[PDB]
Amino acid sequence: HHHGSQQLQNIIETAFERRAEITPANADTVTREAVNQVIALLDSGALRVAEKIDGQWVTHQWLKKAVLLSFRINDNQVIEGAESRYFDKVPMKFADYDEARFQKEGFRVVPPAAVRQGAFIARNTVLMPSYVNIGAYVDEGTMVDTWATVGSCAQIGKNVHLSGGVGIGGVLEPLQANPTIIEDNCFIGARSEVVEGVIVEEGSVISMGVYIGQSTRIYDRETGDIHYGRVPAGSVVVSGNLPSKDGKYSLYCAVIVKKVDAKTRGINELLRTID
Amino acid sequence: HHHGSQQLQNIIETAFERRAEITPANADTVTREAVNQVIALLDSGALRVAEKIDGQWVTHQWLKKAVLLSFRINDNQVIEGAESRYFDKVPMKFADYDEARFQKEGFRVVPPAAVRQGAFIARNTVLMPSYVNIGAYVDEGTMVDTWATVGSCAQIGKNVHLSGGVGIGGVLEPLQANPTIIEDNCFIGARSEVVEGVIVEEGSVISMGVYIGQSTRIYDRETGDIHYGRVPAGSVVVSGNLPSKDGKYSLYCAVIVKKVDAKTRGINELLRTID
Amino acid sequence: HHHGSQQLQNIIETAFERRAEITPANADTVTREAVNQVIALLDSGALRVAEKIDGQWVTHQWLKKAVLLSFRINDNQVIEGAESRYFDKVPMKFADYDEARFQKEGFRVVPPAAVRQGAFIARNTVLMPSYVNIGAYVDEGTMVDTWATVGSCAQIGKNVHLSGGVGIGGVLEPLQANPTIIEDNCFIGARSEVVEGVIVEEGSVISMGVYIGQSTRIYDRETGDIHYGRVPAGSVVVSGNLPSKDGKYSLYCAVIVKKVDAKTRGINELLRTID
Repeated sequence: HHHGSQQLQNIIETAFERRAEITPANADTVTREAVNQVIALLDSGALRVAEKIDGQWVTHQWLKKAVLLSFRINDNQVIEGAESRYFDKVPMKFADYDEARFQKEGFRVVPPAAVRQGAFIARNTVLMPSYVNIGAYVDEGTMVDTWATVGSCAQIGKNVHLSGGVGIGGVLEPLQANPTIIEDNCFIGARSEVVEGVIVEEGSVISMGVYIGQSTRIYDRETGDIHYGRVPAGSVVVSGNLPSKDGKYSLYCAVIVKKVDAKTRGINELLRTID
Repeated sequence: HHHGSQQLQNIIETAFERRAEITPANADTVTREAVNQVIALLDSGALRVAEKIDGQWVTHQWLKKAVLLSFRINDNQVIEGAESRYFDKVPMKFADYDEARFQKEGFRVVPPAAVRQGAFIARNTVLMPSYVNIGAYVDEGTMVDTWATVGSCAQIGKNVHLSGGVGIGGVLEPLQANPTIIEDNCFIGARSEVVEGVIVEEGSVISMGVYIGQSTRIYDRETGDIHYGRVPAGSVVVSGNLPSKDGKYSLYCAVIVKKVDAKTRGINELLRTID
Repeated sequence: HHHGSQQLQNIIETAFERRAEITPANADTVTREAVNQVIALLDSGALRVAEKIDGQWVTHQWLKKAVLLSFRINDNQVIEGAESRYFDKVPMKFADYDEARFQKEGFRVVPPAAVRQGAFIARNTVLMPSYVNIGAYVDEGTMVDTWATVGSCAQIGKNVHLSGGVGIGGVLEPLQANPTIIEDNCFIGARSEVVEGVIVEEGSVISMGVYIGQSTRIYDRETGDIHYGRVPAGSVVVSGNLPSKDGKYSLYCAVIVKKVDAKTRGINELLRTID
């Protein structure tokens, strides 16, 4: 009823500068209303924490500020479960969904999957029992498998498969840092973890038990080059080690063992053709 | 009231051939009834997706077809939670269980463990908070520990321990492929994953952080032989790597570090006696 | 109304010696009352399974005996969920908590996190969706992240971060063995597992995908020394491998790659400064 996107941004930015003095008791009506509207827009996918523009990933720090203010301005309250009881300050996404709205929005939520309000879930996606945190964006035709986690602000592309127990790391702070990004058509194998704003580019295949943050060496065995923070598009990636200079030990790394071209970006068939 | 096992099989097989034209709106009564009865039989353990015959694992593709048809013929509906709401087409196993039936069937379900209808849980097993998917068979005296997953169609033997965070991969497609099988008396260490129809034979001990699918080399260090798709009975298996030819890197594998005889198949004591 | 700590200990110890003959039907009133009071004291943090004295970890076997007797003396009962139903003998911690008590005790429980009664959660801690088992102690200012597990009897120190999917192994048996201990100010990276009474000392930083039980070699690369069962205070630990004598394969280990002094014990900054 009051604010468009630039207004929201300014209201959020101004409130964030003085956040030290904001409490759930004293937060003003305009700030609260603006924070509420931003969360609603994140929830619907109308706004998103990061987005790819001119084919590059841009991060909207102000949307992270809004999420952080939502924590500041809300008190924890008792949350009635059935067999369990909870105590938290972030509402759940589907509290007001009925059959018509679930049918309209076009995704499936398999119990006991849970999603916080402020996260967008696109049509044709399936949430097996899993967790999707505030600020996340999960695009169309994606599978989030059992005990997987989509962290705060994470951007999951279309036709992605997050296998069982896969975690995509949240990034609220630092404000300037891009969230963790899985681009379109990626497969992430079971028990893998991609964190700290690492970008896995389109059409990549990551096997089981692969852990990649900003400190993880991503070894291109064909060239000997080492990547950090980015899995180039079409990469097939498995766990490995690199030897020490003394030869007495080796340390964990990811290894790019195959590269698939744009015009072709079968999971088991790719992994078969190794060595 | 109508169909025995051969009839069910034919009804399922015939419906499956024409599945492209079957919707939740138009599915006929006989098909629906047959699909419902098959799910009930899978749920009770009276039928099972794979079984070991003349001491060999045989897969009943038609039971997978029935599970797949159950998805086709049922609409998603709103599923009321307490603090969360869901939207899915597969009912939960214990909806109609009372105290008498839980006492009769003889297992424990520790909250918030969840099991889909169409999965069999045998007596003396304990489900810590975990997930058991449709088509799975979990035999007697087994522990499914916290955040473990028993995937679709998976066969878990008697006296098995699935440690915390262990995933047993589902296999619905391809139809012909055996599901993931853990034979009797196996220990699977925390955070391990066994997928894609790999068979772990009786009395095996798999340590923590071991990931085995069809592409995973299982290195027998004693002989230099490489296994795929099968952990031979009595094997003690840990994570390792194999070196590249250039010596510049190594890649992930499982390693058989000890072999225990039939007449003897202590977990910490076995792992202690390494090197 | 009846028993202090030494009385409780004797009542528990005496009952434990004759536990073979104790059933939920025949358990006497005094034993039941004593077991109930011990669980209450564990729940409130007034008693704890292990504690550090004269700066050393001492284990109270009798508290484990009380937990074990609580299992013996209680029948499983139906536990009403909403969309799911359960069947177990251990009550949940927050059944009788209201807003005032949650505010007093000072922690947050994010749905669907679950905690069994008999576990202590200190103020300023956050339980993301996770599991905390009976007998555990979780001290102040700690984060238990999504799909993490704090096992039975585990002692988690102040200002600890248990990242996503981290498991801290339970230790009820053997009775004499210390539980798994994470000392104050430790960071444990995603998907890591610390089990079997391993002690991670103060100010340690464990990266992602690190698995440490009593059989895991902890390799100090600076000295060539191998540790078992203990991560010395201030250690920075990553996954690695050690080569075999034949050079044909390597096996999993943890590697201490950096050591931080007492007077200084940034996570990404530490891991950056490797090699």
